[PDB]
Amino acid sequence: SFAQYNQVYSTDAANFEHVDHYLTAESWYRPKYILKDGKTWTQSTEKDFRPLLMTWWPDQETQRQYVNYMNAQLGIHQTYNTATSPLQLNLAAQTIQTKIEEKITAEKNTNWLRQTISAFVKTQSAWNSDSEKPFDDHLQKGALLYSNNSKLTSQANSNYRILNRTPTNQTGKKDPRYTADRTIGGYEFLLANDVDNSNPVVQAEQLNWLHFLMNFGNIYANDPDANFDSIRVDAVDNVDADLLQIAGDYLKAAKGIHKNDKAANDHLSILEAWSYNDTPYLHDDGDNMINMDNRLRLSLLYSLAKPLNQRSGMNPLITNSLVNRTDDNAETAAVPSYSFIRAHDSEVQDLIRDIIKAEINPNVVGYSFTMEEIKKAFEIYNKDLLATEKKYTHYNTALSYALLLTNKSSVPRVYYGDMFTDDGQYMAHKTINYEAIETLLKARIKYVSGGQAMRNQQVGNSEIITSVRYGKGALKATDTGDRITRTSGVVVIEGNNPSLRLKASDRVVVNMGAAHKNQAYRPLLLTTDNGIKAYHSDQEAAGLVRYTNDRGELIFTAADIKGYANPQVSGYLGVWVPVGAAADQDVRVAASTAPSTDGKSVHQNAALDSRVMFEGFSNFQAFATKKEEYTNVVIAKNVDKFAEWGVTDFEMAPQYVSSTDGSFLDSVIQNGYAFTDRYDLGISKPNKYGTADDLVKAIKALHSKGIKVMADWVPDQMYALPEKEVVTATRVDKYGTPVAGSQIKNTLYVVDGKSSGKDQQAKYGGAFLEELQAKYPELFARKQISTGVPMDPSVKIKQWSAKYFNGTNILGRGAGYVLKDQATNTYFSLVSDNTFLPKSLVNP
Ligand SMILES: [Ca+2]
Repeated sequence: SFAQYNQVYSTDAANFEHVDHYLTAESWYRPKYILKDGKTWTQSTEKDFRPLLMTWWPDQETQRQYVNYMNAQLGIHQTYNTATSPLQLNLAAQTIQTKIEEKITAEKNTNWLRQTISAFVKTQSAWNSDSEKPFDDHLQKGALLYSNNSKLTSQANSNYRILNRTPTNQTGKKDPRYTADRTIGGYEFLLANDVDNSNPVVQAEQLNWLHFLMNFGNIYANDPDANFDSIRVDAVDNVDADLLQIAGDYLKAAKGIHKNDKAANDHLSILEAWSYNDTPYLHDDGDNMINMDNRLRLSLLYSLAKPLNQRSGMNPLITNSLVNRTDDNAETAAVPSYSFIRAHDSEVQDLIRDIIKAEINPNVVGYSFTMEEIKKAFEIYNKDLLATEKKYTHYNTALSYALLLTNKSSVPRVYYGDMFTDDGQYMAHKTINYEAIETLLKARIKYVSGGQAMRNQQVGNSEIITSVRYGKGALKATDTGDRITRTSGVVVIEGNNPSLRLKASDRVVVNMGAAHKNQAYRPLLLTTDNGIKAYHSDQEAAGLVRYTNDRGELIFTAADIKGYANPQVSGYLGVWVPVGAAADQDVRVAASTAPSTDGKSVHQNAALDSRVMFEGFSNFQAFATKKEEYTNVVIAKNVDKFAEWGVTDFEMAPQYVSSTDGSFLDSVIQNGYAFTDRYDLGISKPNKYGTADDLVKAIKALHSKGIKVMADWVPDQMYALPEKEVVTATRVDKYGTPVAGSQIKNTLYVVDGKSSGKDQQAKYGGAFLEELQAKYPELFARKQISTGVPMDPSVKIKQWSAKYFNGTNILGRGAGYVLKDQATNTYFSLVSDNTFLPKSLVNP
């Protein structure tokens, strides 16, 4: 009869390991007595906690499963089938308790018991991911949505959790103005703990953090020179779009970006917003930041980079873009944008997924790779980059960069991993395209200016495109300009088919513009049998001069243009520049301080086009071995290169210390997107890129060359929060819709949902709001679109908890982990006025 001894020492909450006054399958508790060393019933002390599952079970079948399991762990030989009597099971459990206590004494610890109990727990369906099925296509197989109104978990109640309020669906109804993306333009649950960005208190906290990032130097190091200048908005299509008005309002109120282009261009901030509706929405919102040109990205991808037999026609390079470049003669383009072909995730982690799925692990889930899978995949990927026939990696990267780097009316963004290997130490190894890219970047400072014309010509058995910049001061082909128009401008010629052959009578006649009659040109880049040859000066290309005729036309023939197939080129690339630019010729233009008057902040004119963004990291960089390999230490050492390349905006990796849970790629390669503490920029320990002091130094080094530095602002989610919390939860898909056939619907669930209360969030959270409301009261007077109300700065978030989150990815804890009385279907509880405990533990 152990029931008397094992009864609870008392009903005080302090006697149990509870979470918000609920018990869980893994809760331990203090009994009245302990069977010391298996032999002597002895009054417990405060240290004498033991698992609830040693003395209590939720039903007879769970007691059987516990006995059979613990017998196997403890070398007790008997197993019990379903016909076993209640008596046999109770005796067996008491025998088990006996052995447990001999073993606690012999081994001087209870950690072993912690481990066997937790392992037992995970064998039960009600306590593992089996009761969290069916799964759905969320990246981590499912989400849990926290209930707004629940008497069981009133501390996690909310009046908000307004979901899927993307730019397209900001008002809860698809916007009728934007029709190129017919969906609702994104979805609320992406990864990990999903932050409730419709909560006005959470919105003020995202503004606090934005302000922190943009005064990072002032706040952390007292150095007005180590501040981030601009931001990237991460995962726009997964958060409430009110944040876009908040960040734009902040840029305007704090930095004056709406006053003149000099101010806007010193703080040029971008969105990562993939819906086609996001660009026109951002334009109507005031061009307070710029978005990607996703159409053009797709055209470069399918016209140039795809496997030969999947490759489209070339005309989309001209017309399938935010800007039709057939004839782009505008002083200011209709909408600003940035343009890229690959980014740290886009067309990098997808290709690693393709490799693993095809050759290594065919059941890999989403991008939840292991480090071992990644390393094996890189063996296959790095070979493929060097081959002429590529199975998995991009073709024609140089052709894509020649268009990106000469196009008018978009800021190009160069991806770090197109110049340096995607894996390996920062900047330690150059790709085979590094030299072609660097030559384009340097020629771009010197030659790329004026209006643009693109032509598509069908020739021989295929087609080419030609792309011309007329030179600084000539927006149209008829403009004559002056001396510097004459020595600037560029022509790019491309084909995308290696069997391209011209007839003997074919000509590609290219109008260079009226500044360029009767003139010597020389090659910048030519395709060759094995690669691409780069010419770094007029002299280096001295045997290869050609001329324009009376009319300002260069004319090309079969002798110049044919299709090749080599590691760099599948098709054709030729680029020519006018002879005789001075060594330091620079055709870029600085922004004006004249006041803006069109109601837009950022303007796609010659000053914005003079800019180049560099996305300065790869997800798959190796981990540093020593101080000198840290990314931020290496950026500071090589700041001269970025300036030589004309980089004007350096997009650094998010700098938050990474969590290490491994539940998704970001927290396996620790890029900085999966983090527990938003304000921990290499402060508590190094991030992947160095210490907070290395970050300070890289930002100062970039500033000493006039280069602006972008903070990646990541409001969508947080990972691996250290403290447990009980919520009332429903299994939902990535939009928040309840999953059909699930067992978890308004049922209690223990999430990892609170931050420590003692980290950088606790020090800075809400710390600037008083100052922000004094200096910029207009930020706080907007009534935000999704909620209809202003931000609410009256509460500081020093500790995150479930009330500020929409939900979480499913955790594999099971539908029944919070314990219940099966007889009455009522949760056990330790709240003092309302205590409800297993009867056999309080009244044996
Ligand atoms: Ca979200």
